[PDB]
Amino acid sequence: NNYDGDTVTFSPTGRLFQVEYALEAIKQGSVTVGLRSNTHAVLVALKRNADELSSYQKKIIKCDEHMGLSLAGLAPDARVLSNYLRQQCNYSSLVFNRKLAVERAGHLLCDKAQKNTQSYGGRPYGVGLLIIGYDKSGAHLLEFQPSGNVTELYGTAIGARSQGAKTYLERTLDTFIKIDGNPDELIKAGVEAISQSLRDESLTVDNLSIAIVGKDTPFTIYDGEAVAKYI
Amino acid sequence: DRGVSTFSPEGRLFQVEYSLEAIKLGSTAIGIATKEGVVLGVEKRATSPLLESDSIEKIVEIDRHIGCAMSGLTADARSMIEHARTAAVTHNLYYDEDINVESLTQSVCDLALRFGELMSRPFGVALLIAGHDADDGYQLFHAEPSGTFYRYNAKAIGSGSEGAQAELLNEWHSSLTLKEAELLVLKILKQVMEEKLDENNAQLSCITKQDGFKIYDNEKTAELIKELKEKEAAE
Amino acid sequence: MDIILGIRVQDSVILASSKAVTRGISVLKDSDDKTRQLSPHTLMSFAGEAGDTVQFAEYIQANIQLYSIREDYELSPQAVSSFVRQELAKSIRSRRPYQVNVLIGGYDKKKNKPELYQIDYLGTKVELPYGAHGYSGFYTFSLLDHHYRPDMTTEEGLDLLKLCVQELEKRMPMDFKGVIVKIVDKDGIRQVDDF
Amino acid sequence: GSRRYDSRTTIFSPEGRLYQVEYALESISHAGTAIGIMASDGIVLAAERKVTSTLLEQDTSTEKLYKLNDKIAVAVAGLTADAEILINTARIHAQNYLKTYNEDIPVEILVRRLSDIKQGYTQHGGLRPFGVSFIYAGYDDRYGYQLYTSNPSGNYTGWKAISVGANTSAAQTLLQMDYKDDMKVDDAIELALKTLSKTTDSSALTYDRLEFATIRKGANDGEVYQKIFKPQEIKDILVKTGIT
Amino acid sequence: QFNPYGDNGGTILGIAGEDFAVLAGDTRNITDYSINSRYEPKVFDCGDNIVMSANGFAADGDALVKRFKNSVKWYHFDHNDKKLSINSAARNIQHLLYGKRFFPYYVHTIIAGLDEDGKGAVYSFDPVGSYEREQCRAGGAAASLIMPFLDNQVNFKNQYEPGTNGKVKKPLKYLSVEEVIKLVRDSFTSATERHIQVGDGLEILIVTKDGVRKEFYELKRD
Amino acid sequence: TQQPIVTGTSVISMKYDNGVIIAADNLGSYGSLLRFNGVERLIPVGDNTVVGISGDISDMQHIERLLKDLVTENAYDNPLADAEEALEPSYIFEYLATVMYQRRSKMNPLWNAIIVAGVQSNGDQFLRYVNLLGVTYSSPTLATGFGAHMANPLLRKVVDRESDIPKTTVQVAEEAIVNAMRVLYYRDARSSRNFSLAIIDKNTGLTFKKNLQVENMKWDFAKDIKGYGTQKI
Amino acid sequence: GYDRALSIFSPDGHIFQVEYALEAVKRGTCAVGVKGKNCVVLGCERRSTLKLQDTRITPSKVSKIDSHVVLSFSGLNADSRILIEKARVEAQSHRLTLEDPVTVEYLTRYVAGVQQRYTQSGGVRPFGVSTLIAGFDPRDDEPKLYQTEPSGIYSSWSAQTIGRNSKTVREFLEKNYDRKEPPATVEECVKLTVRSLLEVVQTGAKNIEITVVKPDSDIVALSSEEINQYVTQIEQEKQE
Amino acid sequence: TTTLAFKFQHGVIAAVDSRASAGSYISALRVNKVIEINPYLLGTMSGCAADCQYWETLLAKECRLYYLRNGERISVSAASKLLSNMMCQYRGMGLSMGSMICGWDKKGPGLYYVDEHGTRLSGNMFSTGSGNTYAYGVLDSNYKWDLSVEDALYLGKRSILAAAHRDAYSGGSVNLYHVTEDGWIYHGNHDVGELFWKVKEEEGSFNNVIG
Ligand SMILES: *[C@@]([C])([C][O])[C@](*)(=O)[C]([C]C1=[C][C]=[C][C]=[C]1)[N]C(=O)[C]([C]C1=[C][N]C2=C1[C]=[C][C]=[C]2)[N]C(=O)[C]([C])[N]C(=O)C1=C([C])C2=C([C]1)[C]=[C][C]=[C]2
Ligand SMILES: [Mg+2]
Repeated sequence: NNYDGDTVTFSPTGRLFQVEYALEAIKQGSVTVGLRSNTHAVLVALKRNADELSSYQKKIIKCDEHMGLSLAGLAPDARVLSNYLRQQCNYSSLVFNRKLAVERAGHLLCDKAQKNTQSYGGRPYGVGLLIIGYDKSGAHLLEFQPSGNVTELYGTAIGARSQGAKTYLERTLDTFIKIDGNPDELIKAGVEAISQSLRDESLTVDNLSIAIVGKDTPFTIYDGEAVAKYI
Repeated sequence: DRGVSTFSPEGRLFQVEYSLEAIKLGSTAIGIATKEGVVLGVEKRATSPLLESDSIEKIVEIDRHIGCAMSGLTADARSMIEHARTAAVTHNLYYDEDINVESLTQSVCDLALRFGELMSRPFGVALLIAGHDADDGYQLFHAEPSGTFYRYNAKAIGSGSEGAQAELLNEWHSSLTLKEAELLVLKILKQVMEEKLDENNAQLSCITKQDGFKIYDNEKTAELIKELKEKEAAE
Repeated sequence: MDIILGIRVQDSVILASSKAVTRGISVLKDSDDKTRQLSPHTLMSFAGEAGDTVQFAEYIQANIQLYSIREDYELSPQAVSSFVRQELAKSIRSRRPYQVNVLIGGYDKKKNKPELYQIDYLGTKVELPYGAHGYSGFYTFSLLDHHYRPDMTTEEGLDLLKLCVQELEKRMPMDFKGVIVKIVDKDGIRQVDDF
Repeated sequence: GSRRYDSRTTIFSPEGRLYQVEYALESISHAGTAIGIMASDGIVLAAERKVTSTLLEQDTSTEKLYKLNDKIAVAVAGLTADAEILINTARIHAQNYLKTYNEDIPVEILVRRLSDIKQGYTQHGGLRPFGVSFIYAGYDDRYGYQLYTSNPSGNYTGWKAISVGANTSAAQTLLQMDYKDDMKVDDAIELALKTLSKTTDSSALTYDRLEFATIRKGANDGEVYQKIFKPQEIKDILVKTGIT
Repeated sequence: QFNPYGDNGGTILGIAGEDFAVLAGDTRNITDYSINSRYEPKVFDCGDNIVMSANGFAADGDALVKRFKNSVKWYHFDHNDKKLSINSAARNIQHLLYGKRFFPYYVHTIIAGLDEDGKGAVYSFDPVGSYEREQCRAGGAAASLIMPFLDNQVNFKNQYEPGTNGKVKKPLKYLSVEEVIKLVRDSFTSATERHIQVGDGLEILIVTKDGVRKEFYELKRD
Repeated sequence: TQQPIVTGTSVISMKYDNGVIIAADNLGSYGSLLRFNGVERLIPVGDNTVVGISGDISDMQHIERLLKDLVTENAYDNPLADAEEALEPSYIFEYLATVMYQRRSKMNPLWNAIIVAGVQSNGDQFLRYVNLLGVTYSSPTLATGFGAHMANPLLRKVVDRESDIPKTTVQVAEEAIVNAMRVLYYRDARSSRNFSLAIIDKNTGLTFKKNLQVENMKWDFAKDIKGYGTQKI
Repeated sequence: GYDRALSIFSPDGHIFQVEYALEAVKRGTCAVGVKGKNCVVLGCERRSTLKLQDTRITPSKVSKIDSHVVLSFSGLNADSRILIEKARVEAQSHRLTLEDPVTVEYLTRYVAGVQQRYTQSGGVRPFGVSTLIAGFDPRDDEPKLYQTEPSGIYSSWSAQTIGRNSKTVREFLEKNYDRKEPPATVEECVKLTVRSLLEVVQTGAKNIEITVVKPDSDIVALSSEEINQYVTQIEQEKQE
Repeated sequence: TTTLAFKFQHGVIAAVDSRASAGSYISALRVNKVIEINPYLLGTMSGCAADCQYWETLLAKECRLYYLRNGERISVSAASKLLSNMMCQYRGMGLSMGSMICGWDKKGPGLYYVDEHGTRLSGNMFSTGSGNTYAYGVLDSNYKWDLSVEDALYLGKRSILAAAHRDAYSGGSVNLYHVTEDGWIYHGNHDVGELFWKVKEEEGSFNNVIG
């Protein structure tokens, strides 16, 4: 109200409204689902178009051979944050000959977003990210919020109508975690999960975007006729 | 007052949303992509008859294989064009090749959100970036001041945009020729323009693999306008 | 470059400047004009290290032309020479000094007098009836000391200048490929095409 | 953050005026009147000190008339402290020019420089403008005797006779009436004092409430002399012209 | 006084075929009269069917290769996984080298691959970035020993057709990969005999449309 | 640009079937003066890596602190700091190699020659060299300074190529290293009798041996040597 | 430094500071530009509220940027000096780096770029100035006349006017100026320029300034008497 | 190197050799010492190869941007000045670059000599490199404005040959260009070994050499 003019101002109840408004931009964004087993980790994203003449906005971005994310909210902010991850993954490789741990990647994102929530002049990031990766401690899935909060999960979903997919994953928890050494079945579970967030529209060939990473599988994105198999 | 980079309660940047309103007041620009080329056309909209209309430059060359049309506060586009031309030629310096249309667009869109309290405000102009490369063929992009860019088969921006976009919805198909696209841009421009369309108050251009980016002469466009009138009177 | 001469007579200033330009052991050009017009009634000849000479001259030219447009007025030869001196004095204590020696020949329209200023690369300015840079003065100043009068005509100034060039051509080891001669008077700057 | 407290000194009104410049001019209108009159053989500068005291040391005091160099002087109307900042800058510019070209600075060039500094404070920096209006009296060998004025907007103009400060509307009308082109310095001195005597808000115009100066070619042969009048000399010229 | 440069010896060799290319180099690493390693890889697969070697001062060579590999990674990120052509890589490497024009990478660099028409390509650089496409190039310590042999046996220089006596040249018939590998192995065996910094091992990287293949051969260890 | 003041001499090392061995004497020389006799130049990092350093001691102590700080930093927000995400020999080396090459590129080098010996997560032996120029190389045997000239020839008789590594036991490898250290004591004027030796094995882990001495020395033949040519008495 | 964003978008998509800068131009004295077949003329209003002015030394309304290009303006006088200076510096900078004088189009594009920069830079306000830039390109006999404004947009004009009551004089020019046949001579071009100002000026005495620019750096300013003769001839024809 | 370039009735001829050296060692038999900046602009190269390639390739970037901004090709005079200005920034830093900027623009054919000192000279004939003295000998005694395209091309070719023969650091092959108002025209790569013997027989020159 009077305390939402900038990010440097707490409300009387200890709330940061600019951060909450940035969180609102994520809810307006298209749905994206993340889930993992012990061997693989999968991203599934519903892409959004402007109209029938327009292309479908890309949702998934590769950060390294072993790491990448899906976005929901302001796409340019995801480009900045993913670029930062690309640099950090790369700094780890060039200096330490070491693949960046997914947990450490989350810590770096948290700290980057935080600086924008405590200083005058700037603004919070207006995007949520789902980071997947395979490192020395196996498969991982992270959820990033622009408040700074990063959370490691078995599965999750962000964007509009994401609650439906999140409930499905909460039921299926015991099943999809056990899908080891079977990429296609893990993707099926992700496609079935994101389907719980659909209304009116259904999953078409240029609508669906899928990404996977695993034990002997580099981070690869599947679009177009490559995902027709899963429709 | 209030921050320039402030979020609204709905999760939108006030200034970006306000710049979009400025773009709605601008003159109409249309782009249509085909397998034979991409056509770019604009409404000039001279404020007075004494204004020499040929000096109105709302279609611009970025590289031999990339063209650009603008709508909104057109003065803001000059620095964007300068950056685009520099990026395009710099990539040719570093890699001895043409730059991808998407990559060029992405370079332009990176400037968009570099504002705060860097420039003091977002750009008040939208761009239609059309071009060709060997990887993805003929392409048309719509670059906004939000930093977002969508690829389009056909797109209209400016004051008559939603009316033109609805018309482009029905008319566009994947087997359009270049000649058919040219007439289609002229047709829709004539529909949304206040004044009567002619070769002096409307301009055409295209990008083909063979000849590259070309702005059309007033004599060449005049014939296409005459060809349009006759085919509309044919039924 | 090599030789630049100057002489102030009754009603004009005459500047003579060699035409040669040498790279390595080869004379690349024998028609080079080592001069720039700073204003309609002010001419500057130059000589020094390769590249620096033209860059400095053009930089001075630009500054005087900027002054002329801003004030709609031509600076006096004295004012221009003082501006040039300060730039060279500023330059000598720079990281990389501009190694350029100049003569400034100008006709002051206010006083109705010709004026010749000699300035070396250190910023050493002197007003003279006749001047030179480098070794040129070693050969020519004895002739000028003998023959020079202040009431000389332009034609007598050119004849005394021809004698100076002949002496240079006789006793200098280097071939400087003759000189381009220019005259600065009340009517402006003109080149003597036959010398 | 800090934005909350920013007055925004460098913005246009809806009518296309600069708020702070307009308000600075309002300040200046309450300052003691200064008058400049240009004649064929010299320039007069006359100015009124503001409500003085008997205990003010006048002979060592200077609030109105300042020397920029040997050829150029100024009369001040507004904040004296602001004026001294600008005066010292102008004094430096004149010396920079003299060092560079070995010639005294032309009057207009000095005036343009000071006016450009004032302009900058209205377009950028977010600072308040200088609440000062100058009358420049000077001489050079291009245009001869010259009068100029500058104000907080940074706009300057040339004049034959001009006033700044209080009651300029009334003062300008009186000058416009009695001024003639073939006028001489001794006549201009009289006009300046007579104008002040009629426009002044004080009961009577006396020597202790005035600062006076002339720029004359009345120096031995082709050269220019600046004369800042002393208290006794202002008293004598007041008797001579028949005001006291 | 500190000398930032050193000399790690070695020699490299690139040959372009009709539809293939080879880049070879010995595996010996040295300082002065001592051997650091008998097997220290010097030729690298940089991705996108490109192989590269920067020979001279190893520290500078490793830095350059590391940076170029990094340039390839970022080319993919920035330009939608587009394949970096051999001509585009060459120009990129020019700028890497000239960026240190006043404190040079002390290496002679060579890259090999296939051009956009599928033909074999070799590019050769100097330490400050000057480059060009070539058919044949030896670089490093024994470069002066090997290059004339290649002028003779690859481009048939000073070779004429018998009977004509110097009137008709030997025609420039193309070489197979089997024939090229022979000339490479004989080039290094010869260089190993007469150059003290050459020896221990030979590693060859062959580039075809099918990918990058490696072949290793022993050399004299004295 | 500097000059080295207090210096340590050779560091020597080799691979064997199940791991790596590294050794270096305990001397800190001040030119020809044998100034400091209790200097440790092998520095363990965790339980899988030993960094051996020769050259300028002040720069060695600086590097020692960088490694100590590296271990601290790795543990931050790292629940697997003593397991999967522990520091590997390859990580430690690449870090040092990056630092060395950066410092030489600023014309202000760490005046050292460094050998990183260790065993990786997968059991693989790690042995790589780096120095003040940023030059790096790997070999079945590695040695710095005088060790390169005198130790390597002896160690290469045991492991001449890669295929000799599985055939070499820890007893044979340690024996060769200890003999090499004796030879260096005979012939290097900036060496000491006292040295340290470290073994990193994939089965038995890190064994760090301090206060070792060169023994079984041959000097008796000196008594017979008289004069420099013609002298008999 | 002072970084405050003064020029910003409003909800309806307007930048008020740029629009209020146009209001400052509306207040300024009228300036007019007319290009003939072989010349361009720049007319300027002088408000007669200021008498006792020294016209010798008072800043003239038309300013030479180079020997072949001129610039007149309407709006804040102090602001115009900053643009003029920058323009003059760029003109010499172009001659120095490219060895050709600026084209009129290039100079316009630069001045317009400066104005634009001051609409999206922090801590600065827009120039309250619109300019008319006229001249002839080097070795070209085609007349050039351009207009700029605070927003930074520019365009070429057959004839144009700016400043107070510019709406009226533009109305006059739109009906009087024929494109198919422009003022063939200097006289016809000046006459049309004076006529256009006489719709607005008041008295035709010292209130009208005229500057004629011809090809090959031939620029001259008309005197009071020369202009007064045009004023006399126009009204004598009007009495009919 | 040896390079040359001269103006004549029918445009400008540009001729260069193709050798590259590293001490006494001939490091390259066939390097391209001419750059095709645009269809109407050429640049010759002499000095440090890297410097020549980097700065003239950068000149082409800057000349292309000129066309995009102005919608017109850059003049030879302006192009030469941009290059000479690049040299003045790295003034004294140790660059080594000697070049001729050849082309055709609105003033007709143009030719400018530019070197690392920031020197910029206009003229009808130039020759740079270790063998420029040999080339100048032939050029000066045979040059005319009234040369035919065929005779001019041969003069440039023969002049390089003269230098390739005597200068130890010049040779390999000759690259010819002819600049017209429709653009430059490449006139091939000519091996000096073969050209020498051919010229010897047909011309009767090089009598002292045995063949
Ligand atoms: C003469 C042929 C040499 O005297 C001419 O000046 C050439 C010009 C030239 C221009 C472009 C490309 C190649 C050559 N110059 C050289 O050959 C220079 C001469 C030179 C050596 N050191 C030096 C020189 C000049 C000035 C200062 C110092 N040669 C080089 O620059 C050397 C370093 N070039 C190479 O070694 C190159 C190699 C190897 C190589 C090149 C150049 C190009 C392509 C592949 C390989
Ligand atoms: Mg050998």
